[PDB]
Amino acid sequence: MMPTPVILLKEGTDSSQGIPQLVSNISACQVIAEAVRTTLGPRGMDKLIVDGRGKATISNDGATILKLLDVVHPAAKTLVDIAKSQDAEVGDGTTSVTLLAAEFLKQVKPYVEEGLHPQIIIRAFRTATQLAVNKIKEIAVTVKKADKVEQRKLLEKCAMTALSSKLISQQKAFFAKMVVDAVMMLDDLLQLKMIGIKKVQGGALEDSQLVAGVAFKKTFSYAGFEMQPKKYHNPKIALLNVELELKAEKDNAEIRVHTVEDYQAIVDAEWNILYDKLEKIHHSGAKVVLSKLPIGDVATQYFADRDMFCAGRVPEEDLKRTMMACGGSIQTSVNALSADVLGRCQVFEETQIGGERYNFFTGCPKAKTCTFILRGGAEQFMEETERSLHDAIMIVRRAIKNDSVVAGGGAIEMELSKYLRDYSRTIPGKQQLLIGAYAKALEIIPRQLCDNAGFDATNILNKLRARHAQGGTWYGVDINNEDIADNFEAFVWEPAMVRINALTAASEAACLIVSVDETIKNPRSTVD
Amino acid sequence: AFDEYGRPFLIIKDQDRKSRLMGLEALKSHIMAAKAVANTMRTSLGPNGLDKMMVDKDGDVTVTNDGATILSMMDVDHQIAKLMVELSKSQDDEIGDGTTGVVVLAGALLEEAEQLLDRGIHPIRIADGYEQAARVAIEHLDKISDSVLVDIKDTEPLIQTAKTTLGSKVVNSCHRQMAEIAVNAVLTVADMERRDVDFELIKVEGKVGGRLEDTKLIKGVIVDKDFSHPQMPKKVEDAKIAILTCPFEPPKPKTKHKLDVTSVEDYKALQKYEKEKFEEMIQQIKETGANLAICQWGFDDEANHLLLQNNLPAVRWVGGPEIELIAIATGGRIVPRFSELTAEKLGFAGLVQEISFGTTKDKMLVIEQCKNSRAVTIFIRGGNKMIIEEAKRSLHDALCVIRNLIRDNRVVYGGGAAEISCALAVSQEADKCPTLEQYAMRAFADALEVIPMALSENSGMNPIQTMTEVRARQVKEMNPALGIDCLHKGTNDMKQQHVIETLIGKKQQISLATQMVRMILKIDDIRKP
Amino acid sequence: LAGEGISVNTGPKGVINDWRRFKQLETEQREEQCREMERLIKKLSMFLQQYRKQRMEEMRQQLHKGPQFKQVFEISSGEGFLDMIDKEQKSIVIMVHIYEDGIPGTEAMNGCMICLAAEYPAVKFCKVKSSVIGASSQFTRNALPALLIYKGGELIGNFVRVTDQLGDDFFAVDLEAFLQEFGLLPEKEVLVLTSVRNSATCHSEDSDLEID
Amino acid sequence: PLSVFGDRSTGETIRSQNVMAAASIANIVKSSLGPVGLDKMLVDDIGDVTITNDGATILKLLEVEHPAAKVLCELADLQDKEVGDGTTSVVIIAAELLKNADELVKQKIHPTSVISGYRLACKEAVRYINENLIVNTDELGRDCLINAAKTSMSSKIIGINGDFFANMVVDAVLAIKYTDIRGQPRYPVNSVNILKAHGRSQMESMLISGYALNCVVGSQGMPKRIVNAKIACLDFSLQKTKMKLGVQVVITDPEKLDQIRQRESDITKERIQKILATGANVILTTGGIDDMCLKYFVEAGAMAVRRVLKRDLKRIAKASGATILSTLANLEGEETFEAAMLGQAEEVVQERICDDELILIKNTKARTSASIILRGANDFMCDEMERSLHDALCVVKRVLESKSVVPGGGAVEAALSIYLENYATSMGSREQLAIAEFARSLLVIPNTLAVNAAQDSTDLVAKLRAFHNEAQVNPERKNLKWIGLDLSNGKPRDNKQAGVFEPTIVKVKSLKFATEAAITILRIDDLIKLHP
Amino acid sequence: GMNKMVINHLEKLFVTNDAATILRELEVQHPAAKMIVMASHMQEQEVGD
Amino acid sequence: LLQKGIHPTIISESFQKALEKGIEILTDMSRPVELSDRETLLNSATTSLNSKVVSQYSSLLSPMSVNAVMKVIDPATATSVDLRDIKIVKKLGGTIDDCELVEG
Ligand SMILES: Nc1ncnc2c1ncn2[C@@H]1O[C@H](COP(=O)(O)OP(=O)(O)O)[C@@H](O)[C@H]1O
Ligand SMILES: Nc1ncnc2c1ncn2[C@@H]1O[C@H](COP(=O)(O)OP(=O)(O)O)[C@@H](O)[C@H]1O
Ligand SMILES: Nc1ncnc2c1ncn2[C@@H]1O[C@H](COP(=O)(O)OP(=O)(O)O)[C@@H](O)[C@H]1O
Ligand SMILES: [Mg+2]
Ligand SMILES: [Mg+2]
Ligand SMILES: [Mg+2]
Repeated sequence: MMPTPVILLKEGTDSSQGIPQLVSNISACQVIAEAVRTTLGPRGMDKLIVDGRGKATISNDGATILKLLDVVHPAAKTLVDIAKSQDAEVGDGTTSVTLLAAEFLKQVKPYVEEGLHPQIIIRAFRTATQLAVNKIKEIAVTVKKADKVEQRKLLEKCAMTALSSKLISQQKAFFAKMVVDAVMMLDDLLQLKMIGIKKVQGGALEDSQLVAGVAFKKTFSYAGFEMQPKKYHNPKIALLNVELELKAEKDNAEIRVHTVEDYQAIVDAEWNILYDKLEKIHHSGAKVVLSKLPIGDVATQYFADRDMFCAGRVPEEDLKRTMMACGGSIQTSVNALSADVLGRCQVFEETQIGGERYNFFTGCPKAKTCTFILRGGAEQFMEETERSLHDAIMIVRRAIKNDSVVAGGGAIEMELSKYLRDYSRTIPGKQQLLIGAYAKALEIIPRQLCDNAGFDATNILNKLRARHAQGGTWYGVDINNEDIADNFEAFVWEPAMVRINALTAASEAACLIVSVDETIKNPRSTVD
Repeated sequence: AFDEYGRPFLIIKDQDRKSRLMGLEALKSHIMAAKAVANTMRTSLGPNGLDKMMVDKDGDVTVTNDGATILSMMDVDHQIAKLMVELSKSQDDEIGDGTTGVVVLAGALLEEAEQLLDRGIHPIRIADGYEQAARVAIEHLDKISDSVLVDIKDTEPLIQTAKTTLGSKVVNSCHRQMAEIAVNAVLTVADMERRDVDFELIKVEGKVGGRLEDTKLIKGVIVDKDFSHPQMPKKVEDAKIAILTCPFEPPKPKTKHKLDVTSVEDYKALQKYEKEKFEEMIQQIKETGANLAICQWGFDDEANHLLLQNNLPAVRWVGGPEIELIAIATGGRIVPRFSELTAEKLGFAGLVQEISFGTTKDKMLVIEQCKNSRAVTIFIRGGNKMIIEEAKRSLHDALCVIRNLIRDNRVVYGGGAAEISCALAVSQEADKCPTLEQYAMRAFADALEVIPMALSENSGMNPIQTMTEVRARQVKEMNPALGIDCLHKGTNDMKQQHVIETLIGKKQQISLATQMVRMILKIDDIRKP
Repeated sequence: LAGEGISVNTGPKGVINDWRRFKQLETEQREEQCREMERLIKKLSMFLQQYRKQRMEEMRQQLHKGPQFKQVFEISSGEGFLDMIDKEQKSIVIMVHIYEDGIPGTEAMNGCMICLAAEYPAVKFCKVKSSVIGASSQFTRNALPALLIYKGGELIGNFVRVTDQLGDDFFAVDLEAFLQEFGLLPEKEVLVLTSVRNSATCHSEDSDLEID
Repeated sequence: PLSVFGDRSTGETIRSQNVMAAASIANIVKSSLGPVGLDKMLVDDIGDVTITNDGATILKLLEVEHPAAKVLCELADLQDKEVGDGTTSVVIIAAELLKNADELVKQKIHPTSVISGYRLACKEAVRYINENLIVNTDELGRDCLINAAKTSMSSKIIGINGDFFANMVVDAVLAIKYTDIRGQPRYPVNSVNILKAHGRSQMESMLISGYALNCVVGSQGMPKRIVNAKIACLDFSLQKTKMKLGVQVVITDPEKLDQIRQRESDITKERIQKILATGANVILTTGGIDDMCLKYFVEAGAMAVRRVLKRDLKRIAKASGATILSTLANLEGEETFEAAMLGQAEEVVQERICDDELILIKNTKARTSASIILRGANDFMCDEMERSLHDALCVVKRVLESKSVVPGGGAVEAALSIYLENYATSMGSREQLAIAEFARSLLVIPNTLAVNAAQDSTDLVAKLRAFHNEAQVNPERKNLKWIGLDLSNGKPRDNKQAGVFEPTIVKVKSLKFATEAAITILRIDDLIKLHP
Repeated sequence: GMNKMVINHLEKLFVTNDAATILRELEVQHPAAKMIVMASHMQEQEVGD
Repeated sequence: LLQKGIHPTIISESFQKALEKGIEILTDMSRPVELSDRETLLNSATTSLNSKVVSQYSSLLSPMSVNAVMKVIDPATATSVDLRDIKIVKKLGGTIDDCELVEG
């Protein structure tokens, strides 16, 4: 190195090039994977992360843990990105993608150390991934019966498998049944915004309930609200986007009068405007009034005198859910409140749940919505319950899209490894080593399962390999029995697209990391 | 690490200042912190429990026995301590009583789980065993529960339950009186068809001075305000109250309004209009036959003097919730303007009086003797504000217990009898299960047995000997009501001693403690900055 | 306010870690600072004679050596000063110079130290910045040129304000004579220049024998 | 809870840290292995420059903090001390062994099983080397020594000039040959005085059939060349006789002070006259000689050399037959110096070597000695030549002492890897994994050799492994055990017929040392670093 | 060609083998290299490859 | 035990009783041994070395230790062994397989 009186790049620029840079990238990826290794399988463990402000997040989802990890290593951020991608496209497998990518990089590290050209590794990864995806699509088990009970059972089993790694795994059957019930009453888009999730502190997990309708929290009642009845047996719900209170007619409106008679007339006109709106609401026959905009004390007292229920400042999402449940239409104007735009539910009732008041709309026969009311002993408990239910909901939605499943517990990946090794045995030999390394790396998930469970991973892997070699596709890891078992007959089912996306994303991440040869870091401006 | 090639190795932003606990050492640290919190809490358990005296960041002092309040005001930094605080608060919101038992039970569970882990058992297996034992204990509690009558015709079981709840608090000097007023407050305002008890209709508020025995239940509303004009009478009988939310001022449009005076005639007309509006509003109020007028937004001198002149006592600036409570109690509607005021919208009250409080110049208005007042208020007196706050939270605990009785009318006998019986059932069940979860179930039973031990320790008796004797008696004679004689009454049968606890409270305690212990056992890494 | 007798008892033994954490850093701090107390404060507060041989002394002092002439060692930090000063033995004589850039007198005596180290191999001439040494700013005004001499942990040379005693243009002869007449510079020895080097090592004693 | 003033690392963290440190130490010198390896060069804080290729020297110069890295550095130092060659290969093998063993441990394989597997693999590798891969040097002749020296000097600053440097090394080693009791020939290397001097090119390096002193005559008066040298070796100074500490001179009669002062130097005069009267021509002393004695030697036309190094004087006395004298005292209590203790040489001169002079004692009688004068471009180059020359001398000594050599270029490593991979299946259940990992880690040497030449390492190592597997599986093609690596063309080559040898002791000692170092590091699973 | 990970002054990560993008994300300071980079950018604008 | 409300003096006496009973049990389980039986001494040495890094070298070190002890004491009429009579010399170099039992 020479001073070079006028330097080429900006002062402080840091560069790294060659094999050591790639080896460091692989090591960083391994470090990232080590942070979520233990959160895989029924015997997984939660992770607690504290931010700068001091709020603690307890989670088992790999994507959440990686997001909470403020990773700044350019090669390591690829694992976080692919975890986010798997969460977005599928919703489950965020740990598997990271483990697979890191294991791929670790397996090809010795070949990189001896100066193997990266493009050969990239081509081998592409070929192996294409073959694995084709094999998964070929051997995935699907039933062409279109039976309602059979598909319900399949969705329930998939949800149970997707839930048997979280803190709600003890009540996994109960939660899976509720999740399947909630998903099956969505119409065609399966929008997540159409499934409300309410968390109420205090109560056992089994106290959580699914509302065949809509339910939301009480919203800042005014004076005179306590005189309103809180139960109806055939109410008509008026869904409104209207501010029902005295106020200026317009922001730019100005009133100019020169007679006290005109003054009194103006005051009476304002009062008559509000009372005309209220009379139009009353004559519509509705007994429950819901408004996005605030509802004043005058309107609250008016509705109390007429024995009605009013609730202003209802959020947009809750109003839309109520529309989809009762079956009305949000009206920004009360001038045409026909019976067509009035929601209808069997029973409306306000009750107390864990020291809070919740308005309940139940008995809707044509509802297209739900509302999960989750009970727990802590805020993070409820947050993790919501995360687990979200994973289950995404899994059930994907299974609704297509009923193509493979046995979990590492059985699918053991079969893929066997097939890939058999394929690699019949090629020249430069790609054979790399494809064999890919197949060997595919074994990480059952090994990680055994390690988390406390098994001896070597014996379990040997037994699985011997079984798959002699036939038997769906033999995975029996966690309870300390042994192996046919996981398909044990109903350890997952959608095939989960593993397909996991393999695709892991392969793409590995190829992207391997392709990079030089890292350049410009100095950061505005050091402050 | 800094790479094997010596090149810089940065992964996590500011990883030098961050810390990480890995594996079983982190779990041991969590268990020890939770044990410390639980052992701090366990001294305030039972009738002989001692109160903690908390000081906030501003120097304000709170002498209290409520576990939830103590943990809420405790300034902790450990995450597991925050989890304990949240668990106690959750038990408070869901039930309102037993916020101290949950913390002690969770601490005992984690303490047993520590020595279970030391022997090489995966924490997930411990959590599964705890869940199984909790299911067994809950089923046993359902089996051994007993039902009580919750009718207004006879309130003895309710009074006994409220007395049991209030025994541990400082208001035990006025024990039966506080229990009776809490029971009457709950029963007066409640929907008899097993529906909710709206706590917003119970106005609990206290004033310093007097004696704690002077705390009373008013079947009406007590208002901080007083009569606007000092020369109006302080006593109104058979009052026909007119609740109004419109200030006794000339009307004013909400819209931006300009009134233009262009001549002397206009000025005279405006002055006459103001005078006539005042007189008209007063005459409109008087035309309904009302005796008392209650306003929310105050009024000016002219309205005040016309109200005085027409023998109309009035009160101004009454709060919105106070207006609602008065309207509910007096059976009268809330009228937004005078033109809509009619005789049918008037409330009724047998007595409206102004209350003095010694040499303090402060006056308070009481409305009572209503016809069928659906709203009640509790007026607490004390020798200092600290005992007043403690009485407030103790009465809240009693109200919550009676509310739970309203929701479900099944009770179990406290004093450790329920916990001892549950431990016996869990131990009996564990003898039949495969030995792998047997250790976890036995540890759960041992943790369940900490409540009677803590009760005996607080009462001065030897814990192990008393607990063993009571358990042996429970096994010998099949009486699951035998507990720890904390008050030294000379007997162990809590069914005879009338120590009664709601079944819902015990079930919530067991469930919440089990779930929190499971969550703590499932955490293995921490990444504090 | 009562209970003056506290007997903090368990407290200090339960907080040994953090107190010792402060104590080790404080120990480093005052060890470094006391290593320079013995110089600071009290110094600043406080025709053969025609040198015919001086010219020829310069003349054969010009011939430094064969392989270049090296330079004077520079101390980077006070911790570096301490960890280079506590090492070696008593027999090693160390002269240290405090300096700043631009001020008069530094360059001349710096070259003097360079040539002295060239022709006094035994001594360990070195120089340190005033900012690095962290001395009192009173030194930073009025005590920069200080021919400081150390010998195995204790002072053997007590020379500050060398500009007054030598001048500004003083050469190697002047400072060398001034140092030797105080009995500080070790006696010189006749040293010759070999080819380059001979002694690779002397560790194994398998040399020779002629057993029958 | 522990309340220990320090930092503690436990479990996989400390194992990963140790593997990282070992890998860093390996990667430091991994680029300086094999003929295509390139020398490094180090600059100290003061500014000293050291261009070197020896792994032991590089690791000695570096300042290291991590204890495992210190372990590998001391392992390299031990290999240098006890063998003299292979100081880089041992470090690389040890680090690769540690890495593979830790990879096994991470798979929940207990460290004790891995250690036992490594022990068995090392024992069987040594046995297989001693039984199959050794070549006797009896039938190869001097060409075996020449080829071993050339192989040792490859990858060094004197690699290309090996055709001449190997001849010089072999001649120097054969010159200092001696036999001791039990009739075992011995070659005391480090008795060959290595002298450096910049100047002419490498090819002008001179091998002295005698001894070379980096000293000159004490005075310009004495002659600088004596034909029939009679060397007298003394271990005492020739100065004015000052009386001992316990003796004090007190004068009460002034008439005797002059006699005392005269005798004070007449004693030394008489000693020198006794030494000279026997016919001595060259006088070497470890002590000093002052001007009077120098003049005494000048007048007699002899040579006087002062401050002669003790080891140099011992070597000269042993070679020329002279005897070291601490004092001129005999068994009769008087001062005598017989002629029987005079050394002899055929010529003693003071040659001029690049504006500097040194004394050459040429053609000593009664014993043949040797010395080497290295001429280079500058001091750094001469130092590197000296280090490489010492490595070659040690290699030749090992070859001449133990008459077994093995093919180079990674042939031994590939053969051992194949044999151990085959043999692991016949031992234990979990030790077989450790033995297989030992075999795999043994392949780091050919991989590094291929990588340093920018050749396709994978294909070359695959071809080598295929050749050795075919050799071991076919009993009629045993001649393929000698297939090594030809780095010039990047192809496998029969190294035995290509003259690429090295002592078997190098491989055996390197394997044992690396295995024991890896075992030592592998035992650690917890670190307590007490704060200073 | 091998992709290059480039981190600009705003910690926005670019990985690509496009020469124009790499030069754009590099804080080039030598003005002669600046002229060559500008020529490369002009080629990118005129043609695209 | 203390959490149950047991004074930390009954615990000490109970521990003393348990210690006495355990000493009796251990003495009951014991088996007599004579110094003339080399196999038991070798087995004890090997068991002692099983847990150390020199376990792989136990086949060499165990007879070394047994011989070292037996050569510094009289097998009959000896109630103690003075380990100061067995000098250990540490020399760097070689391997643990090069350990020796020089009798001078
Ligand atoms: N009952 C079970 N038995 C064996 N393996 C299971 C079981 N349930 C889930 N798994 C495994 O757990 C893995 C998923 O773990 P989880 O952490 O829930 O999601 P992710 O795929 O993001 O890791 C799947 O690969 C599946 O094979
Ligand atoms: N009179 C009594 N005799 C025996 N035990 C009692 C009596 N009163 C209360 N207890 C017991 O004291 C325990 C603590 O009750 P308390 O302090 O009121 O609330 P918490 O359960 O939140 O601590 C209860 O479990 C109850 O069984
Ligand atoms: N001419 C050659 N052809 C092929 N291989 C060689 C040749 N010379 C040396 N080697 C091999 O190169 C390896 C590296 O030796 P080297 O690194 O010089 O020794 P050291 O390890 O002591 O530095 C040796 O194991 C040797 O087998
Ligand atoms: Mg999952
Ligand atoms: Mg209580
Ligand atoms: Mg070599």
